[PDB]
Amino acid sequence: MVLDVAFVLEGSDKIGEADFNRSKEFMEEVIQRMDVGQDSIHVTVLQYSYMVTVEYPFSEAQSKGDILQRVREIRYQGGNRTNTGLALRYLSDHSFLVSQGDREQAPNLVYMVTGNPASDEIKRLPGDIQVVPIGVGPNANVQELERIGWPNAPILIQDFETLPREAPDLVLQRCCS
Ligand SMILES: *[C@@H]1O[C@H](CO)[C@@H](O[C@@H]2O[C@H](CO)[C@@H](O)[C@H](O)[C@H]2NC(C)=O)[C@H](O)[C@H]1NC(C)=O
Ligand SMILES: *[C@@H]1O[C@H](CO)[C@@H](O)[C@H](O)[C@H]1NC(C)=O
Repeated sequence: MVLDVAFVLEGSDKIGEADFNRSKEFMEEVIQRMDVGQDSIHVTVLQYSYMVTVEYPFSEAQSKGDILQRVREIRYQGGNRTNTGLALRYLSDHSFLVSQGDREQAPNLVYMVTGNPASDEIKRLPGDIQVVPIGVGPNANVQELERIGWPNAPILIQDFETLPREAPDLVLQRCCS
């Protein structure tokens, strides 16, 4: 199938390295079971806190092996803010502009792993980008996530320790069933 999928991982100080690693584990589980390929599913990975880091761009080779190795090598960046709005803005202003021609009509999906309320202003993405917020732990701002996600309901997960257990299947069921 043809999809553009963005994973957005919060990697602030409030998340911490241990929990960030669990976010990476979650994401690896998803990507491993996705039909990733140059003509099929494309994946981008962002990490964000104060700034946004592009960990794997849409415009590099869309090979599962390459992406997974890069994912394993991602280093927790830390940061004193959770600039979720900035991460979303990057997707609309950069990431989802990569697909061109026929592929421009493919669905755009965003899977975002956050555990804290946004530090900045959140603006809604264009209608052609579907966002599924994954709020992890008790400090996720449910109302904010519901606002970003609409019409998609956010997936609210107990904590980061449990995130890699079942949440990958919830994600795969929404994207790729
Ligand atoms: C999160 O993952 C990173 C990298 O995957 C871990 O960093 C490793 O830490 C061990 C500690 O025994 C070192 O021996 C390695 O050199 C590190 N590897 C890399 C690639 O940096 C880190 O320990 C993990 N952190 C937590 C809190 O689980
Ligand atoms: C917050 O992070 C920014 C960017 O790294 C930095 O300039 C600033 O000094 C930090 N402030 C505090 C109080 O840690």
